[PDB]
Amino acid sequence: GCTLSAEDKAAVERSKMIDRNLREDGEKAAREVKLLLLGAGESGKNTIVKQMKIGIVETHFTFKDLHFKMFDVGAQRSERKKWIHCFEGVTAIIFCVALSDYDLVLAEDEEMNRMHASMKLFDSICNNKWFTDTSIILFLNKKDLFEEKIKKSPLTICYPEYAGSNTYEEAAAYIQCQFEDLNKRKDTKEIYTHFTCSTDTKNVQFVFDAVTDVIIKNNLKDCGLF
Amino acid sequence: VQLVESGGGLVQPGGSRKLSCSASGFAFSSFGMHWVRQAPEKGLEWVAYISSGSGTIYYADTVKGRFTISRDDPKNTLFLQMTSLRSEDTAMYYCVRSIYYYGSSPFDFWGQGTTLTVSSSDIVMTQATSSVPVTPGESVSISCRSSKSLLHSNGNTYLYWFLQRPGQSPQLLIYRMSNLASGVPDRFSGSGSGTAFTLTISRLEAEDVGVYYCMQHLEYPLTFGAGTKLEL
Amino acid sequence: FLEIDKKNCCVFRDDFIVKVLPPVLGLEFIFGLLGNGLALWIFCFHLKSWKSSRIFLFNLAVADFLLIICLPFLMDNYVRRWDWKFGDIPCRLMLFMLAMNRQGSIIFLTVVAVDRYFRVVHPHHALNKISNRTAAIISCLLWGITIGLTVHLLKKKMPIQNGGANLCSSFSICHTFQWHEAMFLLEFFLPLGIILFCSARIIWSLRQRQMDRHAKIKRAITFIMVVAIVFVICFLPSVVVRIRIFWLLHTSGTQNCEVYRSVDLAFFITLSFTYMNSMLDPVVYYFSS
Amino acid sequence: TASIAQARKLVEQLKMEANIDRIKVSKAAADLMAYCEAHAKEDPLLTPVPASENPFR
Amino acid sequence: GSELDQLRQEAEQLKNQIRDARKACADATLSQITNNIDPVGRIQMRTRRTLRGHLAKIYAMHWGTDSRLLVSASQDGKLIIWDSYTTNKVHAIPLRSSWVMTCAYAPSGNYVACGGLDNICSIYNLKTREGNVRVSRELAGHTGYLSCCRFLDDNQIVTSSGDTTCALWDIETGQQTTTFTGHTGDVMSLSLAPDTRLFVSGACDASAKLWDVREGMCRQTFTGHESDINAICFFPNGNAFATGSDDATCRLFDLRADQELMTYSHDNIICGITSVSFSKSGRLLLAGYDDFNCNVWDALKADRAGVLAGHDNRVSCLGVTDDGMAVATGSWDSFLKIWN
Ligand SMILES: Cc1c(C(=O)N[C@H](C)COc2ccccc2)cnc2c(-c3ccc(C(C)C)cc3)cnn12
Ligand SMILES: CC(C)CCC[C@@H](C)[C@H]1CC[C@H]2[C@@H]3CC=C4C[C@@H](O)CC[C@]4(C)[C@H]3CC[C@]12C
Ligand SMILES: O=C(O)c1cccnc1
Repeated sequence: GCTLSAEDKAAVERSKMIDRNLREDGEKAAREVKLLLLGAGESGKNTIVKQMKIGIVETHFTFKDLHFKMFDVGAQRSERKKWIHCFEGVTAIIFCVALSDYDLVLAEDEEMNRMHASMKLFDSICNNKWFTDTSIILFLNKKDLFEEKIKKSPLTICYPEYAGSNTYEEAAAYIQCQFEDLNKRKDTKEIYTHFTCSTDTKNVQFVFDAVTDVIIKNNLKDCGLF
Repeated sequence: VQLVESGGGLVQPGGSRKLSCSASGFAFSSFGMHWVRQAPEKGLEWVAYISSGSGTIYYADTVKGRFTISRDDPKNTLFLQMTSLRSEDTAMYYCVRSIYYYGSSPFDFWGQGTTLTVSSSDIVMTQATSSVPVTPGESVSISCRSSKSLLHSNGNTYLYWFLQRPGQSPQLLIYRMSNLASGVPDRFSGSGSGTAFTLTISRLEAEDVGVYYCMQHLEYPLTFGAGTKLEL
Repeated sequence: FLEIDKKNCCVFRDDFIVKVLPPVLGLEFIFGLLGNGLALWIFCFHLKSWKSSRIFLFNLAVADFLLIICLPFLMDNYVRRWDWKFGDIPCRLMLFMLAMNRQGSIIFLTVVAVDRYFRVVHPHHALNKISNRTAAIISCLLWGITIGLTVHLLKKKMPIQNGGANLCSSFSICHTFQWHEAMFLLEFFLPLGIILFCSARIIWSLRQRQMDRHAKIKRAITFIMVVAIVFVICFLPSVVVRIRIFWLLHTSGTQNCEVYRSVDLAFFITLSFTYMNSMLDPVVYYFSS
Repeated sequence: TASIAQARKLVEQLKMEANIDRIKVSKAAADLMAYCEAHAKEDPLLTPVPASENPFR
Repeated sequence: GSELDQLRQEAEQLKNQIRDARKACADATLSQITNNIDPVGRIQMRTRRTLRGHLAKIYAMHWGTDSRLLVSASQDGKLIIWDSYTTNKVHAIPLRSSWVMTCAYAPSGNYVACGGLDNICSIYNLKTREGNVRVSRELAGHTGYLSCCRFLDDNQIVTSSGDTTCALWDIETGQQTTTFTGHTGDVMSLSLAPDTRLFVSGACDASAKLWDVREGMCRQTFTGHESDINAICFFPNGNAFATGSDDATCRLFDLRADQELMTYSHDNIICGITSVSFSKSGRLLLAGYDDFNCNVWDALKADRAGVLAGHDNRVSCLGVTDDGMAVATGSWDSFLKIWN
């Protein structure tokens, strides 16, 4: 405040006000949970958004006084390796997949079916170099129609190396095991699974529980105790 | 964009007053604000300044401790509170906005001001000229001289020129003796160095008659020059 | 043995302190010295994080390094049976540093155990995201309440004649009420009541949530019981003996000093446990985590 | 049947691209040298400016 | 079918003829001719200013044309205008889409531009009578993330998107005037000629193209890399440019002779470049690697002449003033640094 003139000491005050605003607006974006939502297209993403409803697509909701912001990127159709590192600090990845489509094969390639496509995409997004400490909340959808679809035609078509009694609760357990057997970290990553079919207030509670567990762990490793 | 002042009027010798200006059309919360007084048939002089954020307040040595500046930011209003009064306080008060960052132009919009009648070290900036008779169509020059150099180490020299037409409020013409304000014709120009500065008009219209003032802004208080008048 | 410094205090100089205290303090000095120097070096050169919870362990690593350098003078004090050759002024620092780095380690040994409690049972709170400029102010105030209750050890002509020698000791079996003794007991009974509550609720509320199936969070439950296990191993044995001193002073007045002849000796061994913390503090807080 | 249209577009682009004139590489290298040498006295970074007039000192 | 095969064969034989024509015009290399001149000494550059205040990863920056002001953009959701000489903040503009990837400063100082991963390019007006900065225009019409935007003049702007397309926009009306197509993969960067009549683009298909602003057609193509083209920039003479790939290699390409001039690479570098710039005299090529630090190359002998190692994370953006006074680098640790 000695060399400066009278029109160089108001610029400093202006800069200080700018700094105050930047710092005060950056304590609001660290008090909210950022979730990244992924799926296989017509795999229940829209209905899961509808159930817990209040380029890139945005959603914002609240439950038990905790601001969730949820990013959907299903309309991009770009090269995934050129923008996937933007979502590096997300709290969790919500992976919605329907298990009422094991028989229905993909339209593009008549040889293979949609469950295999979902498994490939899960393997690709679960072992990426940017997501080695990010948890995956896995939703299994449309289990109503699965009950009537399994009895008419078994799931051996989708899983040739299977041997079972072709019942609902087994088959669901086998599919859950098959999806969590794709994980290759096992020490810095945990997969949460859930069964849902147009049910209310259960999905949000499950998401809240998984988020609370992730937050507790991330807090425990900032003091070394973990 | 507009500012409207209100609060003036005849006052008793010993008393108080409160003048308020309402500013509509811009972002009042990021604009420093000055008051500027002008005596009847004298030059216009400076009073006080309050900054953005209401942090820094500057007064004149004539009114220090007798005037108070305040700012109601949510409702976009500026107040001046006048405590003790004497005969030499009668004037017209104007409220000027000014925003300071690298490359701005303080003293842009001058307001309109309210009358005020009361019953009954520093730089020296001089305009030895008193009046310049002149006919339209020819160039005119006006001179201003300081008491110490206005050129800082950084190279920016803080000389301001501006014009008051008869019956209106003044409007910035030139800032830092070289830069031209936004909304004035390129006929006007300014130059000089050190302590001697000159303003020039190339083509003279019949709308340029008025009075011209040169001011310095090196350090508070800001000292205004005298009145140099032009006739037709 | 009834001498008068300014009160009616028995003073004993037993021919047993020499054979036991010097070696014990030598081990508690040669190990805590580098044990805390290495920690205080890594905390300022090779650590580039400076979160709001590692500026609460730095204070604990500086409040126990200062109670290591102040040991050898008191070591010499015992090897010569309460003989001070270092004059007056050092005899008022070597009782102020010891009594201000021992209160100032229990304060930063309890802030960590409230930090963790908020980090576990109340996740996404407002206090788990404080800035490291409002976590250094609280450090500068905890360093200011440590000093304010300890400066009276500087405003007292400390060295007293013992007939033949000169003794430098803040602790002595006197008969008038003091503030150093109440502050000896209150620096234990309160932090215990905080640490036990916090370390029990962390363990319970990390267990009704079925979170204790991972192999890295079943390890973090041992190091929460260990921390509360080596706090009663260290600070308790020297509090029961002071309670015994209080009871012996109440039952019988300071009229026959022979009664104390044993207990006082015991105290100056039990108090020697307090300095062992500053030796094994960086091993259960910094390296084993 | 738009594959033939796309191929026609591509071959027309190739027709256009093969209708330019080229110079030897040595002339380009010489022009680079000339521009680098005739301006060596104007950039502070290459020839470090004295610390008495640079504004960032 | 038959027409498809015959036209593919025709394209292949055009490729062969063009390769023969390019080979026939090669007789000397840049190294052989430059073997005569003498090297510049090792360059020692010291961090003068440090610019702090961003709370997240910085993705782009641009220098003003007065070489005193600069603008920076980060995933924080803010766009900041600095003052290099004094380290002050002039303006701080909020954003609607926090997923920003570019920024640009107008060559007259009135407007700025921002955009990315939201399909929209926004034009902000800095000099208003109302005292603040407000969105002047909002251009939409792409179907992919914006990866570069450069002001052509005060009322035109050229953008490149992630749907294999560049586009020229008139800011007043708001509608595309010309559309440049021909790239196969995502287009990652573009750079403008000194006379603003041509520009070059570099895409994710390991090829670069020289467009034409007026007639709106491709003129010439440059291949040779093996991965993405993350950054590109013209030589100050306007008759060459430098490409920065993702396989830890930079190259110098020539316009008048469609050839590879010279390659910048070392065996100790296995990580790809993210930013490329020249020097006012065209003697130093500054390259921003993702091994946490920058590099300086003597751009006439292809030998390193200094290292600007002062950053804690990946280096993303880098730029040199209009008079060679300084050089500013930004990085993913949310810091900007000025070297002389
Ligand atoms: C006697 C005494 C003294 C004392 O110093 N006595 C002199 C040594 C001399 O000792 C005596 C003995 C008997 C008679 C006269 C003096 C200090 N503190 C206490 C306490 C106390 C107990 C707990 C707590 C809380 C748990 C944190 C606080 C204070 C209770 N008594 N008490
Ligand atoms: C992370 C934040 C919440 C930590 C705040 C610390 C507060 C809540 C607690 C932690 C431990 C406490 C201290 C523990 C022991 C003593 C010594 C005693 O003779 C006086 C009180 C005093 C000095 C306590 C004051 C309050 C205290 C400092
Ligand atoms: O720790 C103390 O304050 C102490 C230790 C021994 C003797 N006197 C005082």
